[PDB]
Amino acid sequence: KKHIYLFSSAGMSTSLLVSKMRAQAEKYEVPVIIEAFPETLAGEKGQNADVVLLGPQIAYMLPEIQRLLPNKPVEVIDSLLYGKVDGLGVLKAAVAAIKKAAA
Repeated sequence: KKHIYLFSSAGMSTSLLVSKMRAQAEKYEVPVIIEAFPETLAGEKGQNADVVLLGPQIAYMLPEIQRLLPNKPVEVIDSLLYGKVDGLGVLKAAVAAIKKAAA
């Protein structure tokens, strides 16, 4: 089971996106664990993630988080997918980042 961790300053919308992603992962039997955390834990919690996703509110922090976790794929969630709360779409982007990372 791969760990997908989302980091954002917007607690509610991120947690709502996480609940929809979990529903989708269950529907299609994707072996993943999805958790949302505040941006302050990106360095502490990120070390255990298989893929690190940043909420669009903290996109400007991408370079810093990449330097903090040089051995993890880190990327920003598409703002439209995020605003629309597209659990399936974001789940797809996360699995993709993992695949593109393992090869």
